[PDB]
Order: sequence, then structure tokens, then C-alpha cells
Amino acid sequence: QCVNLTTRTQLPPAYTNSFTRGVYYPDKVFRSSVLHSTQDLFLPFFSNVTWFHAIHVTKRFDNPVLPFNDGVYFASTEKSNIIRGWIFGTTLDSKTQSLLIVNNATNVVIKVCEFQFCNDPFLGVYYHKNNKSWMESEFRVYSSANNCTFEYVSQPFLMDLEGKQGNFKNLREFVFKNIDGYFKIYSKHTPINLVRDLPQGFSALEPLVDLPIGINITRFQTLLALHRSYLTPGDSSSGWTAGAAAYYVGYLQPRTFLLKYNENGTITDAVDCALDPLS
Amino acid sequence: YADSFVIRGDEVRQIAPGQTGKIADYNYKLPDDFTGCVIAWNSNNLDSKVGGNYNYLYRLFRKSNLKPFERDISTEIYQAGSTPCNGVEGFNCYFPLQSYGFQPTNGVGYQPYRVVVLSFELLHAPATVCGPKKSTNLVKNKCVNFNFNGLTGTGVLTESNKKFLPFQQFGRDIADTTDAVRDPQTLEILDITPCSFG
Amino acid sequence: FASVYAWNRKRISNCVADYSVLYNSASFSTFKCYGVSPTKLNDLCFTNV
Ligand SMILES: *[C@@H]1O[C@H](CO)[C@@H](O[C@@H]2O[C@H](CO)[C@@H](O)[C@H](O)[C@H]2NC(C)=O)[C@H](O)[C@H]1NC(C)=O
Ligand SMILES: CCCCC/C=C\C/C=C\CCCCCCCC(=O)O
Ligand SMILES: *[C@@H]1O[C@H](CO)[C@@H](O)[C@H](O)[C@H]1NC(C)=O
Ligand SMILES: *[C@@H]1O[C@H](CO)[C@@H](O)[C@H](O)[C@H]1NC(C)=O
Ligand SMILES: *[C@@H]1O[C@H](CO)[C@@H](O)[C@H](O)[C@H]1NC(C)=O
Ligand SMILES: *[C@@H]1O[C@H](CO)[C@@H](O)[C@H](O)[C@H]1NC(C)=O
Ligand SMILES: *[C@@H]1O[C@H](CO)[C@@H](O)[C@H](O)[C@H]1NC(C)=O
Ligand SMILES: *[C@@H]1O[C@H](CO)[C@@H](O)[C@H](O)[C@H]1NC(C)=O
Ligand SMILES: *[C@@H]1O[C@H](CO)[C@@H](O)[C@H](O)[C@H]1NC(C)=O
Repeated sequence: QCVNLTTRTQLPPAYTNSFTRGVYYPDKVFRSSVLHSTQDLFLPFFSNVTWFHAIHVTKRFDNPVLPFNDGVYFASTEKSNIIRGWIFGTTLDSKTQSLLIVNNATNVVIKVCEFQFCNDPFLGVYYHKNNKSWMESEFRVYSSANNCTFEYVSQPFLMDLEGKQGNFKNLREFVFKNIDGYFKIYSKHTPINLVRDLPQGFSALEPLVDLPIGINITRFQTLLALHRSYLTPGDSSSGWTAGAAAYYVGYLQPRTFLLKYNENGTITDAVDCALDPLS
Repeated sequence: YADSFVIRGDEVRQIAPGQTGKIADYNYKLPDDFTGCVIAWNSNNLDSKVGGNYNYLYRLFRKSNLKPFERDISTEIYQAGSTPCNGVEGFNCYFPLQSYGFQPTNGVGYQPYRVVVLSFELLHAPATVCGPKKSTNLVKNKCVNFNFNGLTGTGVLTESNKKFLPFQQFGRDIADTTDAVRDPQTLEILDITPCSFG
Repeated sequence: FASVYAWNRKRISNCVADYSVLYNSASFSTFKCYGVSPTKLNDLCFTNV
């Protein structure tokens, strides 16, 4: 079960500005009504982030292999749960170990073993009209998984998978770092109402997890979900509809920031001490 | 976390921050900012047979040193010369892993040693291990010596209005002294005020 | 090897000091450097060895 998709149109890349996005709590200490200076791997203010989409009607299923230089800020604007996870590694071809974080329609799965990934890994939801339901059908990521070292599976649930038609209602932001064999993930979810072009504002990402994976990471790739129904004839490689989602990628560098904690202990503003002379 | 393995007797000195050698270069690297202990003991009575014990392996060739706490379990043919090997293991192309030969009549420097490396952090986040120490009751509104999750001090404890996020245990002021703490049994926040004044 | 009372001293010059070749055929029970870090020995260049 591993296909090379087609019926995809050509386009050059798109870029966008990050308006003071991508700040996280740098420790686990409580601070209140203070300005704290901190040096760490941050996403510089007003950075040039890359923009990827997937709207059909034009088809655009972007999931190329991107570098993972020193850490990654990843943002996703969606309404119908299209981005499902990522794969991280160096060669991604079963000669080396790789990490997979994925969200099935029922569990979250984290696995750090030897995968043989495809050229076009994805998941796939099928839509029936006779039966009133969107259901999870395909999981086409890897061929083999031999010498696993780390494994975690969350408690079972069930997502919605239902395709909406409004505007982007959910923003999800992640920061991925990889130091001393620890893969650290910071995360924040926010309710929005938007049409494109990742918004402005300020929200600080809170620590999500530290995985002790101990592997080398230099590249990564995003896992998207597909849509198949009675209107997608194809065979299995041309009969698919994309959906609607967008995601943005930027890279962290070592900077000094000045964070502001209000009286309740929340970071509400920051200054990038190397953006301008004013800062 | 506890990391466990078995090495030769001569290489136990290489399990330390800032060391060189094949174990520290290609197999197991410790960070320079290391916190925790290294424990090692002789196990010649369990890991050696009279014909030899070739179950324990080690990596002998690599293109670059490892990063701290990184693990490489690949078995590609190492090209040491100036020719592609196409994975056939010929001349100037070696198999990366070799085997320890543990016989009970080896010198002490060639006998197997079992190594456990315990790694942890101290006094910043919520902890769950603790020691054998026993707890007491909570005395508020008085000058007491206190020991909260290993953090010692002196002062007056009072009920607080600060509200910590679930991943927080201590609170610090601008002078970086601990002025708030979450009680590890009742999960209530307390303020710590010094005792001398005036 | 020599006796400790009449120890031997040898001059070394004009050669690359790639000590990784000692990994297969040698195992040392004591190795300690003074004035330099073992992790820096591969980047340096040595005088009067
Ligand atoms: C730690 O143990 C203590 C008892 O040793 C628990 O205290 C109980 O808390 C409940 C509140 O739900 C009271 O009704 C009981 O009377 C308490 N017992 C005593 C002896 O005071 C405490 O709940 C334990 N910690 C946790 C997280 O449950
Ligand atoms: C003639 C001898 C070569 C002289 C080279 C001079 C300087 C080179 C510096 C250090 C060489 C150290 C050799 C021991 C390596 C042991 C590695 C280990 O297992 O820890
Ligand atoms: C997919 O395309 C690649 C070339 O880009 C090829 O090597 C591979 O064999 C193809 N696999 C399938 C299933 O078509
Ligand atoms: C981002 O970098 C590319 C590199 O060519 C450039 O074309 C583009 O204008 C840049 N975007 C911004 C907003 O500066
Ligand atoms: C999702 O994938 C994991 C990976 O093994 C699997 O254990 C789980 O059962 C899958 N989900 C369902 C609903 O089976
Ligand atoms: C709905 O019908 C489809 C076939 O069209 C079937 O595959 C699926 O299992 C059914 N699900 C439920 C809940 O009936
Ligand atoms: C990984 O798989 C290969 C081939 O199946 C095997 O030789 C090797 O021992 C495995 N790794 C471990 C750690 O056992
Ligand atoms: C936290 O402060 C905000 C204003 O910054 C305020 O609206 C809110 O009520 C405070 N939270 C409480 C009540 O603790
Ligand atoms: C990480 O993988 C790359 C593959 O391009 C390799 O060159 C590099 O040496 C690896 N990391 C280390 C520390 O060797």
C-alpha cells in the first residue's frame, strides 16, 4: 500500500511574514509582573516563513521534504483536520532510525524505529452518502518498521473528520527542538476566524513533551489527509480531492528576547533585542 | 532515566564528560553539562563463557563522533578507502560492528563490566522520585525551616493568590529567590516571606 | 621496553597524529593529559614532541 500521487498542478513557493509569532515559556518557573531577559532558540520577529496549502478547484497537495536546521516553528490554519503529524529523520529510508508522530482518527502514535517511508505518505478519509459518515480509510506512510526503540500510544478517542465549508477556525502552533537526544515539543491552540495569510497577535506556547529518542534529525515532512468519495473516480492515484488547509514553516535561531509577565503569570509581550537599534 | 550497557574493563574510564576513545566517540557520549551518577561493577561471573561470549558488540568505525545521548544502530558498510563498496564488505570496506570476546581467564582489563548511568534534574520542576525522608504537617504563619521537594529554606508560609500552570512547582521573584511554592500533597500555593525585618 | 631507571626518550616529527588507528589493537588502562583537553587533540598541532 504505497502510491505516487498525480493530478497536481505546478506553482512556485509562497512566503509570508511572522508578526511576532513563536514565543514559548523557557522554563517551568512562575513569574509575575516582571520583565525577564532570556537567550534561547527563538523565531526572529518579522521573519520570512514559507507557506504551503492544498485547495482543489487547481489541486495543491504540498508535503515536500523540508530541512530541520536548528528547530522548527510550525503553524497550521484549518477547519477540517487535514494535517495529522510529521516524520523526522535524516534519510527516511530504513538505513537509519526515524521518528513518526501521527494522529489516527482514534489515537496519537509516537514511534522511533526504522521506517521505509514512501515518496508520498498520507492518510485518507472516505465519504459515503448512503451511510451518513466520513470514515478513516487509508494509512499509507511506511512499508516496514524493523528495530523500534521508543513507542507511545495515547488513550483512544474519535475525531470528527467531517469536511466543513466555512473559514479557517483553528490555529495550532508547535515548536520542535532537538537537543541532547531530547525532542522537545511546545504547543498552543487558538480559535480564529480567518481566510488566509497567518494572522498577527501574540500567544506564548506552553511545554507539551520531551521525548527521549536519541536520534539524528536533519529533515522532516508533513502528513496530510486525503478525501475520497463518489465524486473522485480516478483509480487510486488520480481519484482524490485535497480539502482545505494551510501551514507555515519557519526556523529558529539563538536570540535574546525580553519577555513580559503580567500579574497572573502569563507572557503577554516580548522584545527581540536584535531586530533593530530601537529594540 | 537509567541507561544500561556492558563494556570492557578498560573503557569504564571513558564514561565521563569530555572523554575520547572509541566508546565515547562512536558508542555512548555524555553531555558536558551532565547531572547524575555513573555506576559500574565487574560482571565476569555472568557475561563470560569458557569458549567465549560474542553476544556483546561495539561500533569500531564511524564517519563522525556522536552527539550527547545519541544512539546509532545502523549497520552499513564503512568505506575507509577511496572506492565505493556497494555493501559487499571487501578490501578497505569494513563491517562497522565488532564483538567483545569475554572469557573467564581474561585480564581484569578485558573482563566485562556492567554500567548504569542515572540522569535527572534537580529543583526546578515537579518531581516524583524523592528519597526516604518523611513528611510532617504544614505550619503556617510562623517562622520555620522548610524542605519542599528537596528545596530547603527558612521563612514564614502564608496562603497565596498566585495560580500556577500545571507544569510549574516553584515561583521566583526579580532577585531570583523562591517566593512561592506548590505544596506537593495538598496542591495549594503558598507564599514564602523572610523572617528578619526592621 | 626500557628499564625505568634508564627510560627511553624518542623524538617525533613530521607526521599526522591520527590516533584512531590505535582503536583496534590497543587498550589502555590509564590515559590522562595535562594542559590540554582530550577532545581538542584532533584540532591542534604540536611542537617539540
Ligand atoms: C496524600 O495522602 C493524604 C493522606 O495521607 C490524602 O489526604 C486526604 O485527602 C482527602 C481529600 O480528598 C481527605 O478527605 C482525607 O481526609 C485526607 N486524608 C488525610 C489522612 O488527611 C491525600 O489526598 C493524598 N494525596 C492525593 C493526591 O490524593
Ligand atoms: C609517536 C606517538 C604519536 C605522538 C602524537 C603526539 C600528540 C598526539 C596527542 C595525543 C595522542 C594520544 C594517543 C593515545 C590515544 C588513546 C585514545 C583513548 O583510548 O583514549
Ligand atoms: C515513485 O516514484 C519514484 C521516482 O520518483 C520511483 O523511484 C518509485 O519506484 C515510484 N514508486 C511507485 C509506487 O510508483
Ligand atoms: C523571502 O525570501 C525570498 C528569497 O528569494 C524572497 O524572494 C522574498 O521576497 C522574501 N520575502 C519577504 C517577505 O521578504
Ligand atoms: C492507529 O495506528 C496505531 C499504530 O500501531 C494502531 O495501534 C491503532 O490501532 C490505529 N488506530 C486504530 C483505530 O486502530
Ligand atoms: C457505512 O457504510 C460503508 C459502506 O458504504 C461501510 O464500509 C462502513 O463500515 C459503514 N459504517 C457504519 C457505521 O455503518
Ligand atoms: C535490526 O534488524 C537487523 C536485520 O533484521 C538485525 O540484524 C539487527 O540485529 C536488528 N537490530 C537489533 C538492535 O537487534
Ligand atoms: C488575569 O488578568 C486579566 C487581565 O490581564 C484579568 O482579566 C483576569 O480576571 C485575571 N485573572 C484572574 C481573575 O485571576
Ligand atoms: C546527521 O546526519 C547527517 C546526514 O547528512 C550526517 O552528515 C551527520 O554527521 C549526522 N550527525 C552527526 C553528529 O554526525
